[PDB]
Amino acid sequence: NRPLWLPDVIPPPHLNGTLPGDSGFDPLGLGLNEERLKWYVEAEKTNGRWAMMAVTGILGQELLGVPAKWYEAGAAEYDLPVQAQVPILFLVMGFLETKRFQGFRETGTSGFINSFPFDPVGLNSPKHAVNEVKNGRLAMVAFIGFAMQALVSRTQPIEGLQKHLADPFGKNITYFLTHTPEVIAGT
Amino acid sequence: EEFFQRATDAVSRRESLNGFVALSGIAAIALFGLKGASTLELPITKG
Amino acid sequence: FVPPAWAPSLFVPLTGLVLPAIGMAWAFTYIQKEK
Amino acid sequence: AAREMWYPGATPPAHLDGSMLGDYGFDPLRLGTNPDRMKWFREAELTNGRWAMAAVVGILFTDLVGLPKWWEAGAQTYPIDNQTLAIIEIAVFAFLEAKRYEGYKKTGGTGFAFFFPFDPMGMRSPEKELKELKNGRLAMLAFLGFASTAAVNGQGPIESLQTHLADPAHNNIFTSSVGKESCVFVAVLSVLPIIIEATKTLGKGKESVPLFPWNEEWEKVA
Amino acid sequence: ATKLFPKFSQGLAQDPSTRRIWYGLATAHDFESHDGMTEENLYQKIFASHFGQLAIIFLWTSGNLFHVAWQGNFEQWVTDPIHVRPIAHAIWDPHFGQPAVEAFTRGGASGPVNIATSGVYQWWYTIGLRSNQELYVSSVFLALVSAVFLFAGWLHLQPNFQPSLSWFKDAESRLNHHLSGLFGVSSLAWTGHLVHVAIPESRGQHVGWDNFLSVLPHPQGLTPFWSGNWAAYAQNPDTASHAFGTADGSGTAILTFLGGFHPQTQSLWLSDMAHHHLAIAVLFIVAGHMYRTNFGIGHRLEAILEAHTPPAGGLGAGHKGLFHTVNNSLHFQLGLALASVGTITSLVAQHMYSLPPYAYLAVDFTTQASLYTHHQYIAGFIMCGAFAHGAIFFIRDYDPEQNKGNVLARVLDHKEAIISHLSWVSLFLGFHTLGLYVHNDVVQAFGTPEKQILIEPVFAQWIQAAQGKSLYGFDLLLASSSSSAYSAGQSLWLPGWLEAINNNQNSLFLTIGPGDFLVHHAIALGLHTTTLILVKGALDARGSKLMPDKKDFGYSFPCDGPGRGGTCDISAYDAFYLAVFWMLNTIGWVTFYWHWKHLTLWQGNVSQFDESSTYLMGWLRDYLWLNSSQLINGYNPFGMNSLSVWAWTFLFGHLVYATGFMFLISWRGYWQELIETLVWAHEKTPLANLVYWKDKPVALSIVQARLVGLAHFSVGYIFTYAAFLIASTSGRFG
Amino acid sequence: MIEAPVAIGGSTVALLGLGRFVFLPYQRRRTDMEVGPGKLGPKTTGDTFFDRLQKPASFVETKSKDPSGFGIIDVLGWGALGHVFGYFLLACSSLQDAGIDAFPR
Ligand code: CLA
Ligand code: CLA
Ligand code: CLA
Ligand code: CLA
Ligand SMILES: CC1=C(/C=C/C(C)=C/C=C/C(C)=C/C=C/C=C(C)/C=C/C=C(C)/C=C/C2=C(C)CCCC2(C)C)C(C)(C)CCC1
Ligand SMILES: CC1=C(/C=C/C(C)=C/C=C/C(C)=C\C=C\C=C(C)/C=C/C=C(C)/C=C/C2=C(C)CCCC2(C)C)C(C)(C)CCC1
Ligand SMILES: CC1=C(C/C=C(\C)CCC[C@H](C)CCC[C@H](C)CCCC(C)C)C(=O)c2ccccc2C1=O
Repeated sequence: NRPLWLPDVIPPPHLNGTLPGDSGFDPLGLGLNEERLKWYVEAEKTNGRWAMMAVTGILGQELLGVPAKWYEAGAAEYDLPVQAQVPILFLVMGFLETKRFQGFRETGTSGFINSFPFDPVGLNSPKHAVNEVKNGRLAMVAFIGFAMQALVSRTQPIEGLQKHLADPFGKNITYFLTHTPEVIAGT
Repeated sequence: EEFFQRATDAVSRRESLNGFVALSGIAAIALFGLKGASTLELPITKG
Repeated sequence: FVPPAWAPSLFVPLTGLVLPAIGMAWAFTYIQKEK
Repeated sequence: AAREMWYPGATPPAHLDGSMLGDYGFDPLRLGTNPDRMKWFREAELTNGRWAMAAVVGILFTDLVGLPKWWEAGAQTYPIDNQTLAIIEIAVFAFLEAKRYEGYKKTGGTGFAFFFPFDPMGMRSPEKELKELKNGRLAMLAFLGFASTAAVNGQGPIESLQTHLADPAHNNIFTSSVGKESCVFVAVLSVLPIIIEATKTLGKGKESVPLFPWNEEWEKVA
Repeated sequence: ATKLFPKFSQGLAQDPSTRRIWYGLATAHDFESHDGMTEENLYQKIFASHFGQLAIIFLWTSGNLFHVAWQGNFEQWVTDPIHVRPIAHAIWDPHFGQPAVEAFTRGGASGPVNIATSGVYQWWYTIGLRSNQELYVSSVFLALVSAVFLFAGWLHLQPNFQPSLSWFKDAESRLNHHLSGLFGVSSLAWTGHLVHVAIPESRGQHVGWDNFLSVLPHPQGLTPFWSGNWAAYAQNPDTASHAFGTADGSGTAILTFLGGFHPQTQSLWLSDMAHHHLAIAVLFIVAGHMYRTNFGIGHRLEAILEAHTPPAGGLGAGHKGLFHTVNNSLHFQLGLALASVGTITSLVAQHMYSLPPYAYLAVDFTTQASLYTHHQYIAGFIMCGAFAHGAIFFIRDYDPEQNKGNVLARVLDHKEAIISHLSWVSLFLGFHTLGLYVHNDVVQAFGTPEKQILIEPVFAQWIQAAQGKSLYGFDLLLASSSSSAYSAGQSLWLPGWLEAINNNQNSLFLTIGPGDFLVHHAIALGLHTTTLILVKGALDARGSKLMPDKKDFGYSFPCDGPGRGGTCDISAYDAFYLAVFWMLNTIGWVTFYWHWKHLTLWQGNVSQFDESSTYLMGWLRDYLWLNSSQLINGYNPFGMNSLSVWAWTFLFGHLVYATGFMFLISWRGYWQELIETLVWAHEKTPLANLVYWKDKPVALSIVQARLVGLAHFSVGYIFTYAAFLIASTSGRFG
Repeated sequence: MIEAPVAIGGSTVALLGLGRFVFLPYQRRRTDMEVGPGKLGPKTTGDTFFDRLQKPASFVETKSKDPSGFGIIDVLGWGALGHVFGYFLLACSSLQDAGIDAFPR
């Protein structure tokens, strides 16, 4: 009925399966409080949305051909300096986060501004929720992979994909972990 | 008999007197040093 | 960052004179308070 | 303490019932847990704001007509000696503030001279004094900004506006010598509503009032 | 009555006396005696207090960082780690005078500063900190850490977030996590920081956060770690002629076992420390999967305690029933923790001076002396606390029906034998040590010093010969090439360890004579006697022949009155308060020995200590009197040198010692009658009887008398010895 | 030197074989008097969130699809032991080929 870890059956009693994308993945038994588990569900959904925006921003910035690398753009030069960016970044996004937390405490779902549903077009299918949760887990895995491309290979994500496609045997984890000084010294 | 009666009228209450003495002590302590000292040749800011 | 040159000329007087005075006043009100 | 608060979604304090006008519930330390103390503080805020309106409009007029810088204007040679000017200022204020305090004790208004309140035309309404409190608070925040921009930038209000309009991206409060301190301060100010909401949600019961030596709110704690 | 200050004690609230304040302060954190409270609330208060104590620790070290970065000479000390003294913090005293300001301007400062003896300069130079901005950002980071620890203390005490009572009682999971995470991966992160930053900074390469993730720690680059060729890391170590600040004589080695010390700075190698912490990390992580967590594997502590019962009734019931005894009693765990931490602190003191881990620390004599003295005094105080809290465990939470016939019931059964044998060994040690010291003093007084009894410490000398010291002769291990211990690892650490141990300049296994043996035996006397007092208090805590019902009277009660001959100082608290005196004497002895031996080593006159530590007049004259000349000359009618503050705090310590005597000799009744007469005087006078006291003045309690006398005694002891130590080590050395 | 893959794989395969075919009969009999039902067994009732967090999850003991009782927790433990032994052998060989003799001559 559920994907679980693998086709082998590992049914947990705490997670029946009513949650969107509930495969019962609780090996360490993290969710048992029955009050902060809903908070963890909201945390997973919000982290998945943020991971969605992160991976789509990285993919779009590499596809459109920005000059700076994806994790090297923090020290890049802009019309607005970094000192003129942190104030509004804290202020307006803190206002948004406070309103979202108040809406979550009032109703139990997310929300941008004031209104809980934030559905101008609707499409609030349970299948849509399951797809959102699974696509968010995939985006989380993708962002971890992107950070690992930046760490080990020190290259762009789609650049690493092209390197793996061109030379599958010679541009893998074994080569990139057995040739760290070459990677440090400009690949 | 008019004097020394309304002089303490705005300071008779406990909150007003406590606020006045705290404000005056803090102001005198902050004035000490950068303004209280270095004018009466106090041997701590000379070197 | 680096504090100004008058910072030792200012901060030591509070914590030496008016911070113990405020703390002692608050504690003296705390001891003798009745219900 | 009114539906409109200092940050959206805030809860009013227990002692701030919204009876007093101009309330926005911005009482993090609760220094006004007394009716007499808050009416005296309201009068004090009104004074430090009314003189702020006067100072702001005077400084704006001096900058408009070409008069020199305000914080350096005290060293110029003026008619009447400064010592006797100070003693006649003290002499006139020892009557003005005395009459103000006696009138506040007998009426409570911010009257002047012998007419308490000094309202000859009769424009008195709660909305007028609400706007007076708002404009006074804005004017005294503007005076703090004037003093800040006259210390690290060395320019007046009009010159500060001209420098903001010349290049707003790199000429602001976050790019000066206090720029990093301003960034840390505004990050703290943005992080306050994320702390206080967390404690309010966590503190479903009890009191959770802040304990400070000035107020007697810790009396009910123990 | 019913005042609000003792909110944790209704009985103390209805106390119309000044004692209500005192007992309102001393019983502040004794939550077990607070009225109307449960075990879960006590555990939550313990958690919040632990978070606060941690936040205070982080605030104190952040303040040390800030006060070194601001008004300090850390960069100047980095450039010259020998000549210019470190600066602790600036002095702004308006009571100072012009000669005081001029005399305290040291280290190239713009004002009066304090010369740092804490050793943070050497430590931060060793770990890689070089600039003041790094110390600034470290201070603000640790302030933020203290802020989030305050957040944790507030949040974990809040409702719906307070941990359950059984959550703290999860001993297996706590042990596993604090072995794997608190110890293992923390040491792994520390050795990673060492390898990434400190070794390149010791090799003249700046590794900061800006240039992080772009500088390779090793030229091979992590492929030896995967391939298992870990010897590539120990390939090119730093040479003997290597400068710590620069890259001259450098090498490429992140992990090695180059024993001994760095020749340029007389300190342990950075790669050696990194390898040590890495090995400690992997060993702790491996050991941290022992205990039974929620998974199907592990060890149960109760089952191990049940199983380890010796057959044939050697230990009776064995270690059975001890799991609930440890878990239920917080004082048992408190005593075990304080004892282990005191032993570790004593180990730190005994190993830091002989093996300096920080660069340019051995040359700083005052710093090493202050660090050793501080660590030994802290260790002694918390061993006394360990035994005191063990007595508290024996009085408060000990059920003989639970652990019946086990090791605890057996040591309670033959407690008289243990106390008697400890008294015997203490009497033997003290009698003969004083007999030998008095014999040597009388012999030296008669002008013929060769009659004195000098027993050569052949045991410890043979031990040191077995570890590499060839000056004593012998043919033991690590001294003859034919020994298997020498042949094993002869190219691993012996070429450095023997070089470090055969040099007499450093403090690594110093030459010991008969005076060293005599003072070590005196130290053994001090340890045995303090142990005898503490275990007499702990074993007789819940009962005795004079007081069978001592458990019903609590841990801290004054006496039982003059009946049955007299019963003063019968509680275990009073035994602890006497053992504090004995511990102070013992640590005074060990610090006197360390200070005199190291002072004679630094001056080069080791023969003076060899021929002068034999008799106590040499201790009084050549150590207490000879080295106090510069201390007492800090201020005088002639003038003032830089040691005026040390003379002032020396007299301060003597005065607080005297006030401890004031509170210790007289007990209560004279002060109660004097306060009664003062009450009559205040009540029966005009112009002053209008103002009246809200709380009746009373004499301090006998338990409070002992506490205040002990506090003044210990404060005076610590301040006096710190003054003398720092003044003598800094007036003639730099 | 010894190549890392052959040594690591042989060590972990041997350790897993010892875990499944050798030490498994000695397993579940050392835990019989350790976490058995006759003794105290479980340590927590599982009332609130922390108490049921102390309670074992439903993942380590649900079933044993292996013919023996070799669960994946034992697989992880024995594989960790095998990796430890293989890295120990590789480390000893690495010290050996570097020209350093740690053994007593
Ligand atoms: C330096 C001062 C000093 C000295 C020498 C002693 C000596 C002693 N104390 Mg005391 N003690 C002191 C200060 C001192 N105390 C202080 C200030 C405190 C804090 C209040 C304590 C707290 C304390 C406790 C809590 C305990 C002791 C105990 C002991 C004994 C330890 C056993 C020992 O070392 O062998 C004895 C060594 C000695 C040096 C004793 C002196 C005997 C010499 C050799 C003279 C002998 C007589 C000589 C032949 C001359 C004869 C003629 C003459 C009598 C006129 C011993 C009797 C313990 C005890 O009773 O032991 C079982 C014990 O439980 N003491
Ligand atoms: C891990 C550390 C640790 C912990 C958690 C505890 C916890 C506890 N101990 Mg233990 N203890 C410790 C270390 C520790 N202690 C050490 C190191 C010692 C040896 C000194 C003791 C000796 C000891 C005794 C003898 C007793 C306790 C007691 C207590 C309880 C009361 C504490 C309280 O709330 O009152 C708060 C207590 C105070 C505020 C008093 C502190 C006063 C200090 C001495 C003043 C500081 C000295 C000086 C004046 C500072 C200024 C210096 C000057 C130069 C300016 C509590 C269970 C008591 C107990 O369980 O009751 C039966 C008890 O009788 N402990
Ligand atoms: C792996 C996860 C993990 C980690 C990292 C921690 C970490 C911590 N927990 Mg624990 N804890 C955990 C899981 C974990 N917990 C679990 C699962 C439970 C429930 C079963 C608990 C239950 C629990 C309780 C009930 C308490 C803690 C506490 C603590 C703190 C211990 C004091 C401290 O900071 O160490 C400092 C000590 C060290 C880092 C090492 C010890 C020192 C030795 C001698 C080595 C010295 C190293 C070296 C020589 C010196 C270096 C410094 C020098 C150079 C200056 C610490 C923050 C306590 C707390 O609240 O904070 C105090 C506490 O009371 N924990
Ligand atoms: C009026 C006399 C007098 C008195 C009562 C004191 C009182 C004090 N002085 Mg001061 N002193 C004085 C005059 C006095 N002083 C004068 C005139 C000088 C010269 C300027 C000094 C120089 C001086 C120094 C240099 C030191 C003191 C210390 C002390 C404290 C003693 C601590 C203690 O109990 O140690 C208990 C006793 C000991 C620990 C040992 C006693 C000394 C012996 C001879 C050393 C040899 C011990 C050795 C291990 C072998 C003995 C073992 C045994 C078994 C035989 C106390 C505050 C010390 C201090 O502050 O605390 C440590 C300290 O270091 N004084
Ligand atoms: C009263 C009481 C208590 C307490 C107690 C205590 C406090 C104790 C302590 C104790 C201690 C404090 C102990 C110690 C110990 C130690 C030891 C046991 C050691 C050992 C060592 C060794 C074994 C070594 C070895 C070696 C090496 C390794 C190297 C070199 C060589 C040799 C061989 C030498 C309690 C709480 C429990 C409770 C009950 C009662
Ligand atoms: C699927 C399946 C199967 C198979 C299986 C296998 C074949 C396995 C293997 C396995 C192996 C073959 C291995 C494992 C492992 C595990 C683990 C879990 C590991 C771990 C490790 C570790 C932990 C490490 C560590 C370390 C580090 C990190 C570094 C340093 C060193 C050391 C070593 C310490 C069969 C058919 C039977 C049945 C059905 C299902
Ligand atoms: C002189 C003397 C007195 C008199 C001391 C009195 C009356 C106690 C008050 C002393 C002064 C007033 C304390 C001043 C404040 C202290 C610094 C401690 C309180 C503040 C801290 C807790 C912060 C005793 O009562 C006494 C009792 C038992 C044994 C010996 C003696 C004793 O020797």
